[PDB]
Amino acid sequence: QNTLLKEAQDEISNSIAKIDNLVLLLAKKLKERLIDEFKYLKNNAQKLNLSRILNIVDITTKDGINDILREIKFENIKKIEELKTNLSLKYDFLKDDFDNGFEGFKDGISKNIDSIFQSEKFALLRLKIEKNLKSDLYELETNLDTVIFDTFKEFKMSEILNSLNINGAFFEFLNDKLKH
Repeated sequence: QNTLLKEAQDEISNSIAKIDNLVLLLAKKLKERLIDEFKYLKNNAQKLNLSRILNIVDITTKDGINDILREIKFENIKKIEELKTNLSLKYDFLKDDFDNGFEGFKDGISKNIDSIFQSEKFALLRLKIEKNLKSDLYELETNLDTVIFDTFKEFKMSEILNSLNINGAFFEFLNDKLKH
Protein backbone atom coordinates (compact mmCIF):
# COMPACT_ATOMS: atom_id res chain seq x y z
CA GLN A 1 0.00 0.00 0.00
CA ASN A 2 2.86 2.40 0.77
CA THR A 3 4.45 1.59 -2.60
CA LEU A 4 1.12 2.23 -4.35
CA LEU A 5 0.80 5.59 -2.58
CA LYS A 6 4.33 6.51 -3.69
CA GLU A 7 3.48 5.53 -7.28
CA ALA A 8 0.34 7.68 -7.14
CA GLN A 9 2.37 10.64 -5.87
CA ASP A 10 4.87 10.14 -8.70
CA GLU A 11 2.02 10.05 -11.23
CA ILE A 12 0.58 13.27 -9.78
CA SER A 13 4.00 14.92 -10.06
CA ASN A 14 4.30 13.76 -13.68
CA SER A 15 0.84 15.15 -14.45
CA ILE A 16 1.83 18.47 -12.87
CA ALA A 17 4.98 18.55 -15.00
CA LYS A 18 3.48 17.49 -18.34
CA ILE A 19 -5.65 26.42 -34.50
CA ASP A 20 -3.39 26.35 -37.54
CA ASN A 21 -5.19 23.27 -38.90
CA LEU A 22 -8.46 25.22 -38.99
CA VAL A 23 -6.74 28.03 -40.92
CA LEU A 24 -5.37 25.46 -43.37
CA LEU A 25 -8.84 23.96 -43.83
CA LEU A 26 -10.32 27.41 -44.46
CA ALA A 27 -7.59 28.14 -47.01
CA LYS A 28 -8.36 24.84 -48.75
CA LYS A 29 -12.05 25.76 -48.83
CA LEU A 30 -11.20 29.15 -50.34
CA LYS A 31 -9.05 27.45 -52.98
CA GLU A 32 -11.91 25.08 -53.82
CA ARG A 33 -14.27 28.06 -54.15
CA LEU A 34 -11.79 29.79 -56.47
CA ILE A 35 -11.52 26.63 -58.59
CA ASP A 36 -15.32 26.45 -58.80
CA GLU A 37 -15.44 30.11 -59.87
CA PHE A 38 -12.83 29.43 -62.56
CA LYS A 39 -14.84 26.44 -63.81
CA TYR A 40 -17.96 28.62 -63.90
CA LEU A 41 -15.96 31.17 -65.91
CA LYS A 42 -14.96 28.51 -68.44
CA ASN A 43 -18.70 27.80 -68.64
CA ASN A 44 -21.13 30.66 -67.96
CA ALA A 45 -22.70 31.52 -64.63
CA GLN A 46 -23.75 28.30 -62.94
CA LYS A 47 -25.80 28.45 -59.74
CA LEU A 48 -25.33 24.72 -59.13
CA ASN A 49 -21.62 25.33 -58.54
CA LEU A 50 -22.51 28.04 -56.01
CA SER A 51 -24.83 25.59 -54.25
CA ARG A 52 -22.09 22.93 -54.23
CA ILE A 53 -19.61 25.45 -52.78
CA LEU A 54 -21.33 25.10 -49.39
CA ASN A 55 -20.28 21.44 -49.21
CA ILE A 56 -16.59 22.38 -48.96
CA VAL A 57 -17.46 23.85 -45.56
CA ASP A 58 -18.78 20.45 -44.47
CA ILE A 59 -15.60 18.84 -45.82
CA THR A 60 -13.47 21.24 -43.76
CA THR A 61 -15.59 20.52 -40.67
CA LYS A 62 -15.04 16.79 -41.23
CA ASP A 63 -11.28 17.36 -41.48
CA GLY A 64 -11.27 19.28 -38.20
CA ILE A 65 -13.31 16.54 -36.54
CA ASN A 66 -10.76 14.01 -37.83
CA ASP A 67 -7.94 16.00 -36.23
CA ILE A 68 -9.86 16.12 -32.93
CA LEU A 69 -10.47 12.36 -33.09
CA ARG A 70 -6.77 11.71 -33.68
CA GLU A 71 -5.95 13.83 -30.63
CA ILE A 72 -8.48 11.86 -28.57
CA LYS A 73 -6.94 8.57 -29.73
CA PHE A 74 -3.47 9.80 -28.75
CA GLU A 75 -4.77 10.77 -25.31
CA ASN A 76 -6.33 7.31 -24.90
CA ILE A 77 -3.04 5.65 -25.88
CA LYS A 78 -1.21 7.79 -23.30
CA LYS A 79 -3.74 6.78 -20.64
CA ILE A 80 -3.26 3.11 -21.54
CA GLU A 81 0.51 3.49 -21.22
CA GLU A 82 0.09 5.19 -17.83
CA LEU A 83 -2.15 2.34 -16.67
CA LYS A 84 0.49 -0.16 -17.81
CA THR A 85 3.31 1.72 -16.03
CA ASN A 86 2.72 0.65 -12.40
CA LEU A 87 0.17 -1.91 -11.20
CA SER A 88 -1.64 -0.22 -8.32
CA LEU A 89 -5.33 -0.51 -9.26
CA LYS A 90 -6.77 -1.96 -12.47
CA TYR A 91 -10.46 -1.25 -11.86
CA ASP A 92 -9.71 2.41 -11.15
CA PHE A 93 -7.72 2.58 -14.39
CA LEU A 94 -10.64 1.06 -16.31
CA LYS A 95 -13.17 3.42 -14.70
CA ASP A 96 -11.80 6.71 -16.05
CA ASP A 97 -11.92 5.55 -19.69
CA PHE A 98 -15.66 6.22 -19.89
CA ASP A 99 -15.16 9.71 -18.44
CA ASN A 100 -12.42 10.37 -21.00
CA GLY A 101 -14.74 9.23 -23.78
CA PHE A 102 -17.51 11.50 -22.49
CA GLU A 103 -15.10 14.45 -22.39
CA GLY A 104 -14.03 13.70 -25.96
CA PHE A 105 -17.67 13.55 -27.05
CA LYS A 106 -18.32 16.91 -25.37
CA ASP A 107 -15.30 18.41 -27.15
CA GLY A 108 -16.58 17.03 -30.46
CA ILE A 109 -20.01 18.53 -29.82
CA SER A 110 -18.49 21.92 -29.01
CA LYS A 111 -16.43 21.69 -32.21
CA ASN A 112 -19.59 20.84 -34.15
CA ILE A 113 -21.49 23.81 -32.70
CA ASP A 114 -18.77 26.45 -33.13
CA SER A 115 -17.63 25.21 -36.55
CA ILE A 116 -21.25 25.04 -37.71
CA PHE A 117 -21.73 28.67 -36.71
CA GLN A 118 -18.52 29.52 -38.60
CA SER A 119 -19.66 27.56 -41.67
CA GLU A 120 -23.03 29.33 -41.63
CA LYS A 121 -21.23 32.68 -41.47
CA PHE A 122 -19.01 31.65 -44.39
CA ALA A 123 -22.06 30.57 -46.41
CA LEU A 124 -23.72 33.92 -45.70
CA LEU A 125 -20.56 35.72 -46.84
CA ARG A 126 -20.46 33.65 -50.04
CA LEU A 127 -24.13 34.41 -50.73
CA LYS A 128 -23.42 38.11 -50.20
CA ILE A 129 -20.46 37.91 -52.60
CA GLU A 130 -22.67 36.24 -55.21
CA LYS A 131 -25.27 39.01 -54.81
CA ASN A 132 -22.50 38.89 -62.17
CA LEU A 133 -19.26 39.56 -60.35
CA LYS A 134 -16.31 40.77 -62.40
CA SER A 135 -14.20 37.74 -61.70
CA ASP A 136 -10.86 38.93 -60.30
CA LEU A 137 -12.57 41.49 -58.05
CA TYR A 138 -14.94 38.76 -56.86
CA GLU A 139 -11.94 36.55 -56.06
CA LEU A 140 -10.36 39.36 -54.03
CA GLU A 141 -13.62 40.03 -52.16
CA THR A 142 -13.78 36.31 -51.39
CA ASN A 143 -10.15 36.41 -50.23
CA LEU A 144 -11.18 39.09 -47.72
CA ASP A 145 -14.48 37.56 -46.57
CA THR A 146 -13.08 34.04 -46.25
CA VAL A 147 -10.09 35.63 -44.48
CA ILE A 148 -12.45 36.93 -41.79
CA PHE A 149 -14.10 33.49 -41.78
CA ASP A 150 -10.72 31.77 -41.40
CA THR A 151 -9.86 34.04 -38.47
CA PHE A 152 -13.18 33.06 -36.88
CA LYS A 153 -12.45 29.37 -37.49
CA GLU A 154 -8.99 29.73 -35.94
CA PHE A 155 -10.49 31.44 -32.88
CA LYS A 156 -13.03 28.61 -32.59
CA MET A 157 -10.23 26.05 -32.82
CA SER A 158 -8.20 27.83 -30.13
CA GLU A 159 -11.09 28.19 -27.68
CA ILE A 160 -12.36 24.64 -28.21
CA LEU A 161 -8.82 23.29 -27.78
CA ASN A 162 -8.50 25.18 -24.49
CA SER A 163 -11.83 23.69 -23.37
CA LEU A 164 -10.68 20.20 -24.40
CA ASN A 165 -7.42 20.63 -22.47
CA ILE A 166 -9.41 21.68 -19.39
CA ASN A 167 -11.62 18.60 -19.79
CA GLY A 168 -8.56 16.37 -20.08
CA ALA A 169 -7.07 17.91 -16.94
CA PHE A 170 -10.35 17.27 -15.11
CA PHE A 171 -10.33 13.65 -16.29
CA GLU A 172 -6.74 13.24 -15.09
CA PHE A 173 -7.71 14.68 -11.70
CA LEU A 174 -10.63 12.24 -11.49
CA ASN A 175 -8.32 9.34 -12.34
CA ASP A 176 -5.88 10.47 -9.64
CA LYS A 177 -8.72 10.66 -7.11
CA LEU A 178 -9.83 7.15 -8.10
CA LYS A 179 -6.28 5.87 -7.63
CA HIS A 180 -6.13 7.47 -4.17
